[PDB]
Amino acid sequence: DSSARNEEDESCMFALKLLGGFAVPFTIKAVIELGVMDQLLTAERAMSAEELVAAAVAAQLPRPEVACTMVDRLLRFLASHSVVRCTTEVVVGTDDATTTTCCRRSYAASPVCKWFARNGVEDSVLPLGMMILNKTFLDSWQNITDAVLEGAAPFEKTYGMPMFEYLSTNGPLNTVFHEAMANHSMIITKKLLKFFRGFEGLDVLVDVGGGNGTTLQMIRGQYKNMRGINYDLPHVIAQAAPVEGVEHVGGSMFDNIPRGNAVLLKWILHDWDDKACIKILKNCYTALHVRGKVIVLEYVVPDEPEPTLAAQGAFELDLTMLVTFGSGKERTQREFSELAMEAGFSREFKATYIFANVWALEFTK
Amino acid sequence: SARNEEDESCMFALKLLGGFAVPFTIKAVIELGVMDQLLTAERAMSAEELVAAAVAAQLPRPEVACTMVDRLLRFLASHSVVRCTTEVVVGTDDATTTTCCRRSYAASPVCKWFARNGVEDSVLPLGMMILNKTFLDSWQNITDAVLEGAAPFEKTYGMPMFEYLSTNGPLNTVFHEAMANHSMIITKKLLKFFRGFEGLDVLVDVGGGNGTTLQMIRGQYKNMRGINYDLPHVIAQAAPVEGVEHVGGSMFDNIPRGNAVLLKWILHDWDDKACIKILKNCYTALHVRGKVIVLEYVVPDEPEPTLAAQGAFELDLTMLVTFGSGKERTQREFSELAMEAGFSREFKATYIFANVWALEFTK
Ligand SMILES: Oc1ccc(/C=C/c2cc(O)cc(O)c2)cc1
Ligand SMILES: Oc1ccc(/C=C/c2cc(O)cc(O)c2)cc1
Repeated sequence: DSSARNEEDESCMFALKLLGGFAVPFTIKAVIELGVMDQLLTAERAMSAEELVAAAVAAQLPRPEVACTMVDRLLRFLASHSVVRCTTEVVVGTDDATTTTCCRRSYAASPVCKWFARNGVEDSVLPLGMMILNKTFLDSWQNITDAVLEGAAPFEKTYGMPMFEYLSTNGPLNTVFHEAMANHSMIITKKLLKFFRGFEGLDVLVDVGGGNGTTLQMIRGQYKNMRGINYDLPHVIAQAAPVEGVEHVGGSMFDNIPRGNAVLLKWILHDWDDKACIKILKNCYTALHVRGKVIVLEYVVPDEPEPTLAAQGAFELDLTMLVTFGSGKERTQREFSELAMEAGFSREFKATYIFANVWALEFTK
Repeated sequence: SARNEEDESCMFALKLLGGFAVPFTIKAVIELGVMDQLLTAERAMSAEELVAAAVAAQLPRPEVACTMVDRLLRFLASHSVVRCTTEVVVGTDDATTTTCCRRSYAASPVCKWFARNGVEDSVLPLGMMILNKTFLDSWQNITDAVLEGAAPFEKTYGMPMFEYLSTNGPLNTVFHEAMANHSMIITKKLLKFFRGFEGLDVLVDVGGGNGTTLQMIRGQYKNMRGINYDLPHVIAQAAPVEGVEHVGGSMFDNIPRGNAVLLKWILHDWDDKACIKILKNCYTALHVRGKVIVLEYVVPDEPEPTLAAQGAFELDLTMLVTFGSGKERTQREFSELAMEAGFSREFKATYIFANVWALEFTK
């Protein structure tokens, strides 16, 4: 039934592929939580499931042969998606701890897997991953329907309150959230220092929502004669250590913003609707002197839904903001400029690509 | 360059970690009625249009619902699930999320497989089970399950799936509707492309429900009788069907006699040992020159990075989550089950559709 038959078959499978695209993520999580991913990353040869379970899991196992075959099957699936490399050797006996009698598979990390390193943020996005895949946020996403009808945030529909509020009532999730944001912050700020030339010759710099990894410490680190101001809410500022060259200030960014030669908003704007954003940015306008600058660290969705990896990641972030916040959202270049102009800024705009979909966007007074 | 490589690699990592987003966005688009509307629409349609058409319910904040739906479809479009065309607005539209720009959306070919009112060529019922939160919650318990060498389903709910289905009518319905769904499609393609029902006097379907499947088949081979074997609970609720005797019993005890036995999505539920019990019972059941016909995916011998391979290893993992020792099998492994259970070193494989093969073993 030549070619018609295959088209139909391909299409059906593509349907199924889309409906099951969660499998990859959830299998990655489980391979990380077993320590099997860390072992891949420390390895200098390919390693079988048996070898990797013995290395990753110190504990006596109640059914060790089954835990091995299960890990084998998980890694076989990842391998089919190019997450791990897989090689196959002949028996010489009968080994029971692979899912195939004839043939033992041995696995090695792909380049990408380094970004799942547990040890430390030595170039890892794992703590961020731990948040992306936490029960609490994933439950929200399964409840978008009812949230859309109500015109509400799925988070809130599902937990009966705004995520931020929720975080103060649940320390475990709070920890996860702050660790994710510190994670992202660290990678981004490191890259900023390599690629971005907007911090030079600035006498004061205000960081909004930071303090504690500060980020200003890292920056001030490379601009010794730059002073910093760490603006965030009082609850958060009441927990800040005195830091060399950094004033900590407490207060709400909707009410006021401290004066500097530049202000920094990393992953702030995208949490809020245009109306709330314009309140915020106005407060930055009144803070700033003329010739000064707001520096915005955000993704920038393209004007159109292009099928590129970069684009897809940005629209995905958009949907995370949707789920998390509702009216929080990702923005185009154009859309950001329009916010800046409402809030008083001139028609002078700078955009510099940093890393991992994040741009530094600068508005001047 | 190693700045660019590093960039790409990082974004790759984030892609991998967030690939549930597509499925869950599709689910929502389906439950809103919006996907059905795309599928019936004559031209591209905006979010506003689609919400007005799909949603009967009084909307407390209609402009927000519309922008939310726009954003969903903008994301699907970036993944080639919907087609998206963008126009300049000459006025104030706040029911799409961009001031400058209204988008309009149309179905991609793929979307027909999400059609409601289930008809001919839809896998939606099966989709609704793939994405059911009862089933999906098990995938959050793989770590601890592996350690104990348990099935994540049981780790999560404290008993095997089939027993669990007796407790939850709603999920039972989901599961039955899904299996009937896929069985219907697969049976239709079988009747087109498979010749192994020619010349069979009796066919025994094991775990085929209300006999729908035997009905469809018998419909094209009128001189073929069927026997519908399943548990008594399942059978005592199954409607009379012309030319089909319904038999109640366990396939672990025995199997009614015939010329062939059908096993659709049975074997992959079970470990090697249980499968060999079942196949042995089939061997004794069959009169000589009889066959088992196995309708299952067939994993390749190696994790090849192909769309087909991926979908079979994905099914493998579903078995792993659902049953633990349930599993997908290579040709070679199927053959070894057949040889343990007494069948000859003789094996026939016919591709059907959607990664499913008809594998035949001869007594
Ligand atoms: O792409 C697909 C993804 C998932 C499935 C599920 C199949 C399935 C089959 C069973 O016999 C039991 C079960 O609990 C699940 C099929 C196709
Ligand atoms: O691949 C991904 C890349 C980045 C993110 C970021 C998420 C995020 C979530 C929030 O609740 C607040 C926030 O300010 C950021 C999630 C997935």
